[PDB]
Amino acid sequence: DIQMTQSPSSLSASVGDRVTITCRASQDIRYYLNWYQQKPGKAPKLLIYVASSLQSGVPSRFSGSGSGTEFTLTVSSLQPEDFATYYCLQVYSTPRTFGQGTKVEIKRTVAAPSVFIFPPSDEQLKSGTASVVCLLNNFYPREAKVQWKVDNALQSGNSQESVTEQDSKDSTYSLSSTLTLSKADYEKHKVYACEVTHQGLSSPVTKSFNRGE
Amino acid sequence: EVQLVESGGGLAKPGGSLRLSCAASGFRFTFNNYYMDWVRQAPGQGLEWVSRISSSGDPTWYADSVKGRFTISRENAKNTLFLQMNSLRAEDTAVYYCASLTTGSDSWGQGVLVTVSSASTKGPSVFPLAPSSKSGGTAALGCLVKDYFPEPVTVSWNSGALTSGVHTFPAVLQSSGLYSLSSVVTVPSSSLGTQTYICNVNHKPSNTKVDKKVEPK
Repeated sequence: DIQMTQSPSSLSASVGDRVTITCRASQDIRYYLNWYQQKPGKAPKLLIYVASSLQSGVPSRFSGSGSGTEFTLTVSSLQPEDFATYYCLQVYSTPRTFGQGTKVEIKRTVAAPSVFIFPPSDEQLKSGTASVVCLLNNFYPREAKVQWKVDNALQSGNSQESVTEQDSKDSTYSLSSTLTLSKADYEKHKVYACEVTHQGLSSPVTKSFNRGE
Repeated sequence: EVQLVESGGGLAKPGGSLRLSCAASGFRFTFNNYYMDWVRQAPGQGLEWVSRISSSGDPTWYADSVKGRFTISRENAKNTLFLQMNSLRAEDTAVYYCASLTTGSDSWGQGVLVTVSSASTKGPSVFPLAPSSKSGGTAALGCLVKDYFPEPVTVSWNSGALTSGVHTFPAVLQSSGLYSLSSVVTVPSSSLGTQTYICNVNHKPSNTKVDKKVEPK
């Protein structure tokens, strides 16, 4: 087993910036090492093989370097579409060993989210479950605290989130928070709110609705 | 470009078996000249090599992870690669890539999801997220695609006509053991007139399709 040490595990850099990722192997693998880009939801796609050869069609932004036990992948000028996890792979012997990946995020100026709120639908209630959706839209950075409050008591353990990928043209995220109850308990309270804290907001923005109005 | 299209596999109870297939096309020389591989990726994690096969069919390499239970094969007459997966186990839950790793002919299939679980298939309920104070100069509306198993579902809006402003969220696993996601689109406020917004949910594992018109509040 040829062990592979990829570094950094994760990084944030700006559009236009030089990024440089490093792989290290525990044996001399000569020049048999490849680098892959993996976009969100997609299969890995070859960027560089035998250490320094560019796959036909890959931007020239990407270069490959080194040999023996030390290899470096460089992105000359990072572009918004370069959000990916990058992975080296040793191609010298089996078993095949990959590095553990480098997550790369593009960094851009702060953009406060827009908070939308969506009450449960009649059809869903007709069925005895109530689900409230909170939607923060186009923000950066990724970090956001989103809290649910029903009748102003804070909720804990009855909701969950999902974040999308960094958008590949304007480098922002959107997030959904979904609090979920039974008709039973939904009917006991009037006001539902989500409360959002984010660096682009000088103050927590709460968006709410009173039940059925 | 080598092109690799996977088939199989789906949902399977622990102890059971599935088979993956993969069709290959596009190699400069003929299929039988190329060693071939499966790689996998579990939810949350990175890539893990699974198995390799030589040109003829012999020899074969396996990861300790799967030795004993999985078997790789090949039918050169048909440009097809297989992975018989026996004795399935929770840990085996991953997306499986057919991969061509021969230098100068690198290609990965799109992947096919395998879920090892005792939960059974279940079609989603699709409730609308109604445009409302989902609003300024802009309106947001969506679909709550809720309680289904296994992954995936696909969501389209007005049958692919409307891709502008659409964000389909990654699925989350609920404490019930079932999944849920939302899909949403921001559209011009004033257009909610007037303009119909139907989302299309599709769950191949339940052989389900729902289409649903979202509408104002």
